[PDB]
Amino acid sequence: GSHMSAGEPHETDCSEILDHLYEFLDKEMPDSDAVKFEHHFEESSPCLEKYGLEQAVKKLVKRAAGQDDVPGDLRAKVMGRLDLIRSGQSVPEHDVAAAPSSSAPQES
Ligand SMILES: [Zn+2]
Repeated sequence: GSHMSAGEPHETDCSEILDHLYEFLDKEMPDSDAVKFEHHFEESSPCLEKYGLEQAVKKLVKRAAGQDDVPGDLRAKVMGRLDLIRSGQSVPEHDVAAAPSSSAPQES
């Protein structure tokens, strides 16, 4: 579609921006870039619930300067509720049909 781009938002697919919300939390950088997360409350698809977006989207709103300060401890554990998807071990576990894990990690 488009060849040249100056600075457009990532709304084509929530995943990309949604992954941006987590990747951001990983390194925990200033609330500068973060500010492009507030725009996600406007348009996106729109993305539906029942997946785990409140976590990454509520954080951005709760932050917005002021909260940048050093966190306590639970905060650090909040990032793990999104981390569960990165592995998808418990995601399937529900009924007696699908397996807890589909693909296993390789290591030598
Ligand atoms: Zn979205």
